[PDB]
Amino acid sequence: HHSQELLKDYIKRQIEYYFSVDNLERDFFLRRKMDADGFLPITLIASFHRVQALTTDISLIFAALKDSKVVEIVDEKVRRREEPEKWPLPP
Repeated sequence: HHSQELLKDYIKRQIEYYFSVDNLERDFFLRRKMDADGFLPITLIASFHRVQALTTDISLIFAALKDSKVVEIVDEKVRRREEPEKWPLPP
C-alpha cells in the first residue's frame, strides 16, 4: 500500500541517521556492537526505540534498507557503506 511505502521511508531515514557520521561520532553503544568490519545485526537495529515504534515487521525493515545509498546489507547484517572499518570500538 501507499501506507506501507510511506512507513518504509520513515524507517529508512531513521536507520540512515544511526549510520550518519554525525551520529557515529557520539554513538559508542552502536560502535561497540559492530564487528571488526563494521557490520551490526539488523535485528539489533530493529530493537531501537524509534524503529520499534514504527514497525515490528522485519521484512519491512529489510525492504527499507534495500533502498539505501548510506548502508550495505550482507545477509542479516548491516553496515555504513563508506569506510565502515573506521568505526568499530572495543566491546
